Amino acid sequence: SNSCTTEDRREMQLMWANVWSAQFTGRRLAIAQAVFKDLFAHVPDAVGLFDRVHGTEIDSSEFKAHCIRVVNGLDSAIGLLSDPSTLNEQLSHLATQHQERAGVTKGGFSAIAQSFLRVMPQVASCFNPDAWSRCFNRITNGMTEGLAE
Amino acid sequence: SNSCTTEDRREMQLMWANVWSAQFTGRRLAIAQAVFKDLFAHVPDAVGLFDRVHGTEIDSSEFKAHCIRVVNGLDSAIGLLSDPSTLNEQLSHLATQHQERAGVTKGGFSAIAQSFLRVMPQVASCFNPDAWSRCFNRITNGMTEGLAE
Amino acid sequence: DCNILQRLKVKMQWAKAYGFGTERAKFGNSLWTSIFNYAPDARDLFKSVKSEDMRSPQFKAHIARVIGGLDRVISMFDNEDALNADLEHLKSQHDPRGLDALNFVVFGKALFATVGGQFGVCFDLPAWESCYKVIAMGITGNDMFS
Amino acid sequence: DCNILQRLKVKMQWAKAYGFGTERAKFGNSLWTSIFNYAPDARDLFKSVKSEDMRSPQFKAHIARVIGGLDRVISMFDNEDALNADLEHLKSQHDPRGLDALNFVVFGKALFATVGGQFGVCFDLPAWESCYKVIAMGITGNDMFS
Amino acid sequence: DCNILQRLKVKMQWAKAYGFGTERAKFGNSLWTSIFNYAPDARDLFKSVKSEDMRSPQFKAHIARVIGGLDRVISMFDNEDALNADLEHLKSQHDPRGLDALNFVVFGKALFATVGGQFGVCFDLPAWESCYKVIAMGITGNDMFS
Amino acid sequence: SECGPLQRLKVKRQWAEAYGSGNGREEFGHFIWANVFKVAPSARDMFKRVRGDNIYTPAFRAHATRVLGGLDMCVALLDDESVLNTQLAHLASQHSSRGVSAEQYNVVEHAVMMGVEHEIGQNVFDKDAWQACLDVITSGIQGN
Amino acid sequence: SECGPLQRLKVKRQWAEAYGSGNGREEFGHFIWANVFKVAPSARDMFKRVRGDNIYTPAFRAHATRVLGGLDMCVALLDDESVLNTQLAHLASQHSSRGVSAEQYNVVEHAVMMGVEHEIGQNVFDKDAWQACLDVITSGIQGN
Amino acid sequence: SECGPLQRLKVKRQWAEAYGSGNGREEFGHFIWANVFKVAPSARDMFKRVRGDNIYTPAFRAHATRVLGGLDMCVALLDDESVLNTQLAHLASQHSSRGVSAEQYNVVEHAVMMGVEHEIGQNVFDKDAWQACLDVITSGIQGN
Amino acid sequence: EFCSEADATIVIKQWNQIYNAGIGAKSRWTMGNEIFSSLFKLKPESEVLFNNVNVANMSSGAFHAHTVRVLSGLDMGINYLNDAGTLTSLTAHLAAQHVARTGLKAVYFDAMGKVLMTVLPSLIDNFNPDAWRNCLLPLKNAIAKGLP
Amino acid sequence: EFCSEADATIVIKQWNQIYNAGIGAKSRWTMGNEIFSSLFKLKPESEVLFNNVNVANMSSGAFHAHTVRVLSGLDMGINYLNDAGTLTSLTAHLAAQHVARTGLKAVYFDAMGKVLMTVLPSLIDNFNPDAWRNCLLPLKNAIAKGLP
Ligand code: HEM
Ligand code: HEM
Ligand code: HEM
Ligand code: HEM
Ligand code: HEM
Ligand code: HEM
Ligand code: HEM
Ligand code: HEM
Ligand code: HEM
Ligand code: HEM
Ligand SMILES: *[C@@H]1O[C@H](CO[C@@H]2O[C@@H](C)[C@@H](O)[C@@H](O)[C@@H]2O)[C@@H](O)[C@H](O)[C@H]1NC(C)=O
Ligand SMILES: *[C@@H]1O[C@H](CO[C@@H]2O[C@@H](C)[C@@H](O)[C@@H](O)[C@@H]2O)[C@@H](O)[C@H](O)[C@H]1NC(C)=O
Ligand SMILES: [Ca+2]
Ligand SMILES: [Ca+2]
Ligand SMILES: [Ca+2]
Repeated sequence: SNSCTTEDRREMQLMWANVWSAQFTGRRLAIAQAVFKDLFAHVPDAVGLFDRVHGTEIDSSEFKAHCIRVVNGLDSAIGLLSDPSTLNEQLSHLATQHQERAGVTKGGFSAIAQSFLRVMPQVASCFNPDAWSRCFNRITNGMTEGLAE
Repeated sequence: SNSCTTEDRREMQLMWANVWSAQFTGRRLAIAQAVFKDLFAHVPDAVGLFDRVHGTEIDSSEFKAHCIRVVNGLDSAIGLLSDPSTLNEQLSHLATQHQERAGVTKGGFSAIAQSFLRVMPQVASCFNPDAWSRCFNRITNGMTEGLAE
Repeated sequence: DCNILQRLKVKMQWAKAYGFGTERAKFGNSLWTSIFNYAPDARDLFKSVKSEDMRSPQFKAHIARVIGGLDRVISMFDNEDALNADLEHLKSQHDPRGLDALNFVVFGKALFATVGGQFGVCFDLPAWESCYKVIAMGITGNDMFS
Repeated sequence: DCNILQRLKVKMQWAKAYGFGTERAKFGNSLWTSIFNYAPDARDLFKSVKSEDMRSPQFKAHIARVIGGLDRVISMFDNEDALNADLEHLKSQHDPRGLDALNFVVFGKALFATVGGQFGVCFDLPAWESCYKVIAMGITGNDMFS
Repeated sequence: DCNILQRLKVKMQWAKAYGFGTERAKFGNSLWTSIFNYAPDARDLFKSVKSEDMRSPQFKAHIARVIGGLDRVISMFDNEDALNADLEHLKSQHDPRGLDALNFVVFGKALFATVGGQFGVCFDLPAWESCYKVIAMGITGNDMFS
Repeated sequence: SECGPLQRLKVKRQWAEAYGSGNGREEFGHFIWANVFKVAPSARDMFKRVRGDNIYTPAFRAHATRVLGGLDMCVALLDDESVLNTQLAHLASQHSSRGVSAEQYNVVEHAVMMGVEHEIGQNVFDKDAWQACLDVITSGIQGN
Repeated sequence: SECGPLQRLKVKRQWAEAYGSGNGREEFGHFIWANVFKVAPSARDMFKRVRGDNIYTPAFRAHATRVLGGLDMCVALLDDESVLNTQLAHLASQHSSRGVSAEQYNVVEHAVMMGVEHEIGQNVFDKDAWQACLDVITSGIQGN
Repeated sequence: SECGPLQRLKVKRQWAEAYGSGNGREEFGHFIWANVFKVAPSARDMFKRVRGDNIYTPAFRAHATRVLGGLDMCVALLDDESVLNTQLAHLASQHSSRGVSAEQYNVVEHAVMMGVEHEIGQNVFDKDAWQACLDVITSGIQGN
Repeated sequence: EFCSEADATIVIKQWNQIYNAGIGAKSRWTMGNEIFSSLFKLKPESEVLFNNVNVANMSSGAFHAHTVRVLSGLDMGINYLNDAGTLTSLTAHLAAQHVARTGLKAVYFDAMGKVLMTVLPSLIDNFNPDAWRNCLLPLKNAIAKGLP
Repeated sequence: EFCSEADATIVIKQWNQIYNAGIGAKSRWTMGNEIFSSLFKLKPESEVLFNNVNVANMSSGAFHAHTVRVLSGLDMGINYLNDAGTLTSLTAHLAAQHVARTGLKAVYFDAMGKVLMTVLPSLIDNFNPDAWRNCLLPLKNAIAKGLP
């Protein structure tokens, strides 16, 4: 099955904690910037969705702060995999934050899913792409409930 | 000796917890109703002492609530066997509650003691009648301090 | 017999011997191993659930349904209306199978041995004999269980 | 009917449940606790061995005499001549006491709950019921154990 | 000798070697086993407390009284008025028994060996020799304990 | 929120966990009443006969035992409306000559709730179920 | 005291210890917000949309998650003034239409401080470093 | 209640248990003074020289050490009236130029009592013995 | 098939919180009545399928015994989540019992799943909707296998 | 005889809270003076029995040593509760010492028991009046055996 199991949840949190920097943004920023670099290269029209946060300038202070926000959001969801009742509430809040921004669709989330799958093995030790994707998709499924394809 | 020892106290609390229902009155009521049935059969004039709680109608709401009160009182005393200082205070409060209701005597408590000794083995597993009675009498001794024989 | 005190006692001892999880299947296997050891002829009555292999999923499923039936019936010991309705329901299912009521006597003795062996020396055999009669009478209607 | 195979099974399960050393006294205390819990009025029949206090040396001595009687009778299950001689000797000790034979039915059930509770789920209740009848018939002579 | 510092030191080491509960009786048995091993003739002086059997309740009671007497006297080391009053009390009890004061020397050496063996290498033998002299002088009045 | 059938079942199980069999009942009752008199120190005067000045005494600990026993009977009767209302009327008569305010019943409500949560954990405490069902209990003790 | 470079390093390490990886974050956030609404019960009305009436609900627990995540981003950025001020401006806009008083920011400050100390121990809690650096954070959220 | 000979013995043993040998003295003193300044925040100004603003500092922790040491000397002297009154007069002169109110001595009394109970347990804490004997101590420090 | 061992362990533990051999039958049918009352509010045309067990009176012994039977079957499936072979045969038997009843649509079981996902958190401490979804959905589909 | 092993363990532990080899003698006679002052208030005619140890001045060394002797005997009996054989001989010795004193009535020991039951909870954490009653009453009767 493709369900994000309890076992898969434990594996994703290990894959994430082994790479998370709890005190400094050096690791978080490098992970996030590399993901959006990958996303923009594969979806060139995705850069326009981030005009308010200087998507064209990945090293700007505005996009660095956006990257930390996205990484903070993913950190919160991965940790809340242990408490899915609260996770469902948090994923709804993230859904509305992405909701009805014209070009923000389910296709963009499938693209960034492949972005993480290419970035994570370069930074994470013992990366399990199967278990990561089953729970990453579980998270993005809640984030894109009311989005177009 | 006939003293309710620490060992006897542990045995009575096991005999009681094995039969106590912590969430529903189904067990408590059946135990209590069976005891007063036994008491009334053996002491027919004891039914008149419970006119205010519908002693003649053991299935009435008034007597069901009385049975739960008595069982609650016995539960409190059995648990307070572990702290006899507080037990002495609680048994005094129970004594005054039974005090100088004309027909409430030490003989009625000896009768209900035999009622429990016949009811408990039918509902309790591993019932120890020796240890039960030594601590049941310890409890009733405090309840009947200022009562007539 | 089987008064309200015996019904509560049987309810407590059953819950202890029955357990949770996989111990439930182990209890059920011991019950049916004893039934087929007490009366090996009864095994041929359960070819429809593949009793020729007692670890097959088909017979394990039958075991689960039967002990699940005991659990729900015992749980309704305190409500006559629901108990008798379910016992009538079990009777309508067993009647077309033309079962010799003597095997319900075998069932009870295998149940007593299994519950008592799991629960320990404080097993109340007279209470279990009395209250099992109520169950077998409801399912079979045979005067052997009065 | 208590055939020779049932007699062998009962001897086997008795030896395991009875045990060695202080396990025998513990087994005996459980048996008589169950007897007096199954029939509280039977306790008054044993004033001569101080049944008021089951921890007294007088009653613990009676417990040891009874289970010693059970042990020796069960061991003689395979020899009709020796077994029936001892059952008649036991009958001569119990007859003058004018005992209600129904208490020997209560005794049997407490024995089953104790041996089965100690031995486990493979306890053979039908074999014990059939072979205890032989013992109760020998001691009481009452045809309710026929 | 036996100044206030030595009295406090003796008080601490005694409390440690003396202990609580049944270790108190074990300490007392070692003390009196050593007394009778150091001077086997002293054993005949305690026939009134059945010293011929040192595990008898009579001699165990004597042991308890003696070490209880040591405990209370040591506890009063810091109060001269109470200490001397109790030592006078012990003297009035021992005087009619016509005891050779040399056995109070034996007692002290058995006490030192028992306390020191229980307390360990930090046992303060000079403090115990000095302060035991105060005790034996109060009980006997003999100039041998000056 | 309402004290429906599902809420009554939940409050029953959580109460049984917090109330326990007897070992932790002393600490349970102490935590509750230390909270009551801290929030409402003016309430201690009503408990002169049971040493409300000193909740560490055996006299008050026995009163705390009776209060928690009264709660136990109500919680155990939440699924039996007929007998529950009868027992609530008994508790009503036991408080009728004492002038307990509705504000004071709410203070004990919050203390029992903090006590139950402290015993079973914030992780599982169902505040809505407890508030609604305690409202049913206290409003019945107030003759309402 | 001032939130200098050494204080920022200390607050970072102590926060990482108290905030943790995720297991204790629910209890951490519950302790903080139970303190907030106890000191300032009038503040619950601002949290109607996230069930400020019941901090045990999944709805409020997710809000507590977002607040602690916001603190985590600020603490992690304390050594990066340029990006820190940008993120503080984002938090400022997230609170601009809500009328949060300076007194209320101080109430949450003290609750976060009690929460961190409760998690890592009074033995090591650096009150001066935490007060000075939280002042830097909240004054930036207040558009100051 | 009165601070009689039996109460003095009980307070001595319970204090020795709560005060201990030295390992738990830091936490013991922190619990007490966190309670003092929470109940009476206006009292911190009297402790400017010992950093009453921050009870986590080594400066205040050393003041807490001196206070608990003063309590230890009084408790250890409860069975020696002559020397106790002399030591109480010394503590009196140590507070004479500071204007400590009788209400403030009661606040520290309650904090020491909560601190002792928190250390040894509500199960054994003798409130009557502690209140009566602390009254003897503080009334002597107040020159009474 | 079905769900993982760790997910099943969570479902089994949380289910045994509110249902076991020690729970009184009154609590059983109280839950049973709440579940079926909620089912009839979602799919009102399904209430007629229970006329044979006196659904017209959900306080009758007949309907009480029905919900006890239903929850016992649900309890049986839950406790065999880590025995995929037996659970397959158990759900196949339950499926045949429901297929042979004219009028049962597969969407009635979809509605039953939503009722359970709504009622259970009101009863269970720390209800895990993910572990329950991973285990109950294959359970539901296996029992609803064959219905139109 | 006497009391059970679990009751004796409670009495011994609670007694060692307030009395052991490490307790100073001042604390001993403070307890001793409280006990005998309470005894003389209950039975004032018993105070004369202690003239030989200067009861006229309960601060004297003679009377201080008396109460130390009395509490040591009580400590000795308590610490031998689990040794019924020795405790019997110990109480027989104490009984003979009190029988040979003209004027001692058995009710003076009854009053002493009530004094102990009153004073000890003021000194002991979680005083257990049941365990103490079960152990001290046979102790009292054994020491008072023979008195009129
Ligand atoms: C796991 C994947 C993702 C996570 C955790 C995530 C999380 C976040 C967060 C936390 C914010 C900040 C919202 C706020 O603070 O107001 C945000 C903003 C945003 N996200 Fe995502 N996001 C993800 C994927 C995506 C994808 C794939 C797209 C588009 C294809 C997208 C488009 C946006 C946009 C347009 C914004 C608005 C930025 C702004 O102007 O502030 N996100 N996201
Ligand atoms: C262990 C044995 C017993 C216990 C624990 C017990 C306990 C109680 C309790 C808790 C109450 C409720 C008082 C109140 O809420 O105001 C009560 C009432 C009463 N009890 Fe007992 N009781 C026992 C035995 C007896 C016996 C043997 C008798 C008489 C022979 C008796 C006579 C009464 C009467 C007359 C009432 C008054 C009922 C009413 O009108 O409310 N009790 N008892
Ligand atoms: C208290 C005793 C018993 C109980 C509670 C019980 C209960 C049950 C239950 C729940 C079923 C499954 C009904 C279904 O869902 O289709 C069943 C089926 C059956 N039972 Fe019983 N049973 C008992 C005793 C017996 C005995 C003693 C026999 C025969 C000696 C027997 C023979 C059968 C047979 C042949 C089936 C059908 C198996 C199949 O599905 O092919 N039962 N019983
Ligand atoms: C069923 C198997 C039983 C066995 C093997 C058995 C065995 C014995 C034995 C060996 C003795 C000692 C005889 C002697 O040495 O004087 C004895 C005594 C006695 N038995 Fe049984 N017994 C059984 C059942 C019963 C029952 C069911 C009762 C009554 C309910 C009973 C009543 C007595 C009595 C009253 C005594 C006299 C005890 C005395 O005063 O010494 N027996 N039994
Ligand atoms: C520091 C050393 C000693 C102490 C504290 C001590 C204390 C005691 C005590 C408390 C008693 C019991 C008094 C009573 O209650 O009747 C006693 C009795 C006695 N003591 Fe000592 N003793 C000591 C050394 C000795 C020695 C060295 C001897 C002889 C070599 C001795 C010979 C006796 C005898 C014969 C009795 C009487 C035993 C009886 O009751 O028949 N004691 N002593
Ligand atoms: C909220 C649930 C409450 C329950 C279950 C409860 C239960 C009880 C019970 C069982 C008693 C014993 C009555 C007797 O034996 O005579 C009692 C006594 C009492 N209760 Fe309550 N009570 C509650 C609320 C309150 C509140 C809120 C107050 C005051 C703020 C209060 C004040 C008292 C007083 C003054 C007594 C008499 C104490 C005495 O015996 O002197 N009760 N309560
Ligand atoms: C002191 C540091 C604080 C931080 C790090 C913080 C962080 C946050 C964050 C990240 C959000 C989510 C915004 C969104 O997703 O739309 C939020 C929402 C909110 N915060 Fe704060 N906050 C702080 C202080 C406060 C204070 C002191 C108050 C009021 C006393 C407050 C009241 C609110 C309210 C009312 C919301 C909106 C809740 C809703 O979604 O309905 N915040 N905060
Ligand atoms: C109740 C028992 C108290 C004890 C045992 C106690 C003990 C002490 C001791 C030993 C010192 C050190 C004095 C020195 O070395 O100069 C001290 C200082 C002080 N105490 Fe207390 N005290 C008590 C109550 C209080 C209270 C209630 C207050 C105020 C609310 C207070 C305020 C102060 C102040 C202001 C100082 C001077 C701090 C400094 O050195 O700047 N004391 N106390
Ligand atoms: C997890 C969900 C369900 C489980 C575990 C379950 C299980 C059961 C069981 C064990 C029986 C009794 C079979 C027998 O002994 O004869 C039954 C009967 C029945 N079920 Fe289900 N069922 C579920 C859902 C549903 C749903 C959603 C419907 C919708 C209509 C439904 C309709 C029926 C009907 C009509 C009966 C027969 C009633 C009668 O006896 O007259 N079931 N079910
Ligand atoms: C638990 C209670 C008691 C204990 C353990 C106890 C024990 C003792 C002991 C050890 C002695 C010293 C014997 C010796 O060394 O010569 C003594 C003396 C004495 N006792 Fe007791 N006793 C108790 C109660 C009483 C009571 C209630 C009285 C009431 C009058 C009493 C009257 C006396 C007297 C008059 C003396 C002799 C005083 C003297 O030396 O002049 N005792 N007792
Ligand atoms: C519905 O059923 C309620 C339950 O009573 C029990 O079941 C009924 C069917 C009868 O068998 C009755 O003897 C049982 O005690 C009834 O109390 C209720 O009156 C019924 N409601 C209606 C409208 O008939
Ligand atoms: C009572 O005794 C008090 C204690 O003093 C000590 O004992 C007395 C008997 C003398 O031996 C003395 O030397 C000891 O220091 C005395 O302080 C007190 O004055 C005495 N009271 C009366 C009224 O005489
Ligand atoms: Ca309310
Ligand atoms: Ca601030
Ligand atoms: Ca004061």
